[PDB]
Amino acid sequence: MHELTIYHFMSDKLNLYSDIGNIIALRQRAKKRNIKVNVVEINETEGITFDECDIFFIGGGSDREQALATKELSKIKTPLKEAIEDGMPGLTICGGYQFLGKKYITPDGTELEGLGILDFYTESKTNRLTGDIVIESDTFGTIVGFENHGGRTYHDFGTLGHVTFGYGNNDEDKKEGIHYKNLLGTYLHGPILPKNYEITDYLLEKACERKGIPFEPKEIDNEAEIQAKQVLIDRANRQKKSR
Ligand SMILES: NC(=O)CC[C@H](N)C(=O)O
Repeated sequence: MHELTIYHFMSDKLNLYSDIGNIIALRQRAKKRNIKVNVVEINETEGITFDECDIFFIGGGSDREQALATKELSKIKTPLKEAIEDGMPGLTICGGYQFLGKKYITPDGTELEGLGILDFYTESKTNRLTGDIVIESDTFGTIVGFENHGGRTYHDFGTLGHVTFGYGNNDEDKKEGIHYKNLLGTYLHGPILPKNYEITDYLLEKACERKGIPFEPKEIDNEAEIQAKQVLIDRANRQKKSR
């Protein structure tokens, strides 16, 4: 009978690729381990600290929305960075992932400043990396979703895994997302992303380990999620190879 506190950043501003689905899923799977989740809605960051944070989330918005969210988050750049370097778990989606970096470059070459928490950048083209995506991850097992991004992200940090169907971060790497200490970032989004329950359980497991509370039962029924993932895996295995 225990509790975790979740920091939910800029939900009001980041509507294009909302992380709400993942927070709902986090709550569901935590409840199955007798853990109640306390969600803190943070849209203004002055005075924010991370001593009481167990997991954080940043979703994705339009370029305009993400810039605004980034400007507000920059007020707590140093505490957020220190939390991440300390091992704080978190999940970031699309723009929320991209703007952890130094910059985001539009197709016409306009440079938008990122938070600069990690040394990487993203450049966009008008033609997007689009389609079903299947990833084999040493940590997360099979990850499935849908990608649809003009952004090409270039970084040298950990990744969520090898892409066996689709593109991932960019046209060539066949790797998706970022995995930096316990911080996760991905171009995957929407209703399918939460079906990847191992991502959710990773965040919970790491937060429980850090806090010093049990995460039991570790194994629960995942039949529905496995079935949902398999629909996408089967479809990808039947399609043209993505070149
Ligand atoms: N899907 C997106 O990237 C935003 C909306 C989309 N570009 C459209 O034309 O409707």
